[PDB]
Amino acid sequence: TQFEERHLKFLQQLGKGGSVEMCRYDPLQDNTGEVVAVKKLQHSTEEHLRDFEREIEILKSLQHDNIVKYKGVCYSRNLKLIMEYLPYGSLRDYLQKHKERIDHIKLLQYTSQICKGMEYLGTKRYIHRDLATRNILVENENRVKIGDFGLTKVLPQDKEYYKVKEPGESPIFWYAPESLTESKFSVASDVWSFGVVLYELFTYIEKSKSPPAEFMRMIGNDKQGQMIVFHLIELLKNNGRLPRPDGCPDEIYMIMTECWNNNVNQRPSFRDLALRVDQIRDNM
Ligand SMILES: O=C1Nc2ccccc2-c2ccnc3[nH]cc(c23)[C@@H]1c1ccc(O)cc1
Ligand code: NA
Repeated sequence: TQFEERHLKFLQQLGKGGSVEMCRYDPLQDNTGEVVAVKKLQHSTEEHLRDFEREIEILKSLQHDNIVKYKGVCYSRNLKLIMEYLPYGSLRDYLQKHKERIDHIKLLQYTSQICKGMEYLGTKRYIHRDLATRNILVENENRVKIGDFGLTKVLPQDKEYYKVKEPGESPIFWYAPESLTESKFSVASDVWSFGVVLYELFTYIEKSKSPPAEFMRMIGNDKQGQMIVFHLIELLKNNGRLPRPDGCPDEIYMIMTECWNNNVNQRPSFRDLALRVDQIRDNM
């Protein structure tokens, strides 16, 4: 069933980078309609349209408790992607506001759910590419979901990585070394980014400890532009890593270091991450 553009009412702009708005779908014109999240393109080049339609088919083929829900598309191309609205916003903002009132056991609940959504995504041969707490959404106290599939690629049939020929804006401080050097993305590079997510969680989003702040201090704050990427590559090749966060249990920190292995084949799988984190949880 269809969404008519005429009945989509604007409420609030939520974020940009396309843009995401809060709308009410109100066919009845008496404001009783469902509140939804709407993504639309702000600069609608032919390349971007075709990227956006691929994003739409990716989100639509996904159905999992820990993946943001597709609801439909509104036509008039200038497509709008209609999705569920998650009112607690991104995990990053949520953790920031509610800091250490979220205990380690709760952090591990979210980490488990992140690994399950990621493992399900991999069974369809999708590489998220932008796994980070700002792209995880909170449905309620007991559930998060993976969002913004903006950067997601499908693996070729005959290959286990996808090579991005002309990169756009890239979250380098979450990127595996092979992604930095050769622009190669794989299930294993998602696992590397997951390690950085787990770091984010255990720092409680303290600004002076964010991945960009720490890596910049390690390479020196005088590095600029593409010299940053050059020094970050050398640093990672020589075992420079993010530190253990204040108060982080030793075993969760081991998992982070394991995901940050230079050797792609030695990084753990999301299936084994979810098993291990559920084991830590039960122990606690
Ligand atoms: O994950 C999203 N994050 C953002 C980013 C910026 C502004 C708002 C949101 C957001 C906020 C609240 N509910 C949402 N549902 C889906 C999205 C979203 C979002 C969304 C966008 C594209 C997509 O493929 C899947 C989800
Ligand atoms: Na609109």
